[PDB]
Amino acid sequence: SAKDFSGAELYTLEEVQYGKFEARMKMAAASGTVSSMFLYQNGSEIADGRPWVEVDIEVLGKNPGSFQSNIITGKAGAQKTSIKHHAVSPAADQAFHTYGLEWTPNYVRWTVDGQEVRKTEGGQVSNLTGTQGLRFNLWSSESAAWVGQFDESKLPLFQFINWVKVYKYTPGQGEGGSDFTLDWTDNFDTFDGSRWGKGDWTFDGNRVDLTDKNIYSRDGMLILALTRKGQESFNGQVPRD
Ligand SMILES: [Ca+2]
Ligand SMILES: [Cs+]
Repeated sequence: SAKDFSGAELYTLEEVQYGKFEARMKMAAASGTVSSMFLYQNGSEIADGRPWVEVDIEVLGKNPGSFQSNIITGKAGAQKTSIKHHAVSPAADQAFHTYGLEWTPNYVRWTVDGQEVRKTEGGQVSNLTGTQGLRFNLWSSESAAWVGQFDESKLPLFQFINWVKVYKYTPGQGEGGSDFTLDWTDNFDTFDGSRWGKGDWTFDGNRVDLTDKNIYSRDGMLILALTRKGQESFNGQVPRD
């Protein structure tokens, strides 16, 4: 509650089991920063039992021309991971891109602008038990070894989310016999608190406090902000998509 910088974490109030998730966005990048789009079983992090369930897309500000895919299963203190690296062109902070995650009982699939960059079948996928919510966050890590020196002269930084679409898993049903049917679309003309929640917390390793001030709708785009506390409001024009 006392750090000098603020960041963001947006999360769907409801979690689901299987589905397709798409977010049209332009990311923020700078040495030290981290932003991800990820499926997440809330409570996975609580040492008291329960498996860890998570699927990530993560962009490290020091190299916006690339991102990592990952599946984390197991349980805190014995989690299995599968970090892979992928290229993005143009760099995630120079243009809008459609990032997609697909999760069925048999495979997890990652896509950018509707093109596949990874598909995992079986294995860890089998241990993605229960539900997961859809999350997006923007922060800075203290581990310079992982994210790079924290380039403070670069703040304020802003990520822009134009829209999100969430589809249900309907094996065979859906266009061209695909496995998903559109459930809902959020074009972000407003922050819909009946659908989304904003984090208000932090952790050891996070140079920033995630606060509800760092997420807000502006000109038809959702904005996630990384800035000095009190400086969360964007000035200037929203990038066009
Ligand atoms: Ca929009
Ligand atoms: Cs600046």
